[PDB]
This record gives sequence, structure tokens and C-alpha cells, in this order.
Amino acid sequence: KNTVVRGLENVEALEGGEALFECQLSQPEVAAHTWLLDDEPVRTSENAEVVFFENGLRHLLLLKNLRPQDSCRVTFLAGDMVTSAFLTVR
Repeated sequence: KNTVVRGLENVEALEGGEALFECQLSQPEVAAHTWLLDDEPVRTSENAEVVFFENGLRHLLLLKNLRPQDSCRVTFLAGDMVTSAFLTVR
């Protein structure tokens, strides 16, 4: 069964500016993941980028040009696991 090997850690960044979250897993997951800001899923956009490496062992979220307004709760979700952290801006 697969587990989080390296949780989201909180991130401090100042508007804007950019922030970057990462998250590693025991087993590789490529299809069932989604990132969330507060509770809204990330919409890929020039201001938000989503990728993974090593065939799904590592997951990354990059958010660009932040406004403190943007301070929130980042969640990564893959199948059933779940890891979270805080994004503080400025």
C-alpha cells in the first residue's frame, strides 16, 4: 500500500515571488493525484504549474506571482493518502 514518504512542508514566500511544494511517496502514482488550494483544485496555469518526477515518486506544485490574498492551505491528494501544509505570503 502506498504512503507519504515526505509530506508537504509549509512555505513562506512574499508576493510575487513564487512558492514551491513537494511531496514524495513510497510507490509511484501517476494518475490519481490532485493539488488543492484551500479546497479548490489547482487549475493549471502560467501562474500555477504541476509536475512530477521519477514516474510519480515525486510531486511538485509551483505557484507564481503571489498576493498575500493567496495565503492558504495546500493539499495534495493521491488515491487515499493526503498531506498538507500552509502557504504564507509576504
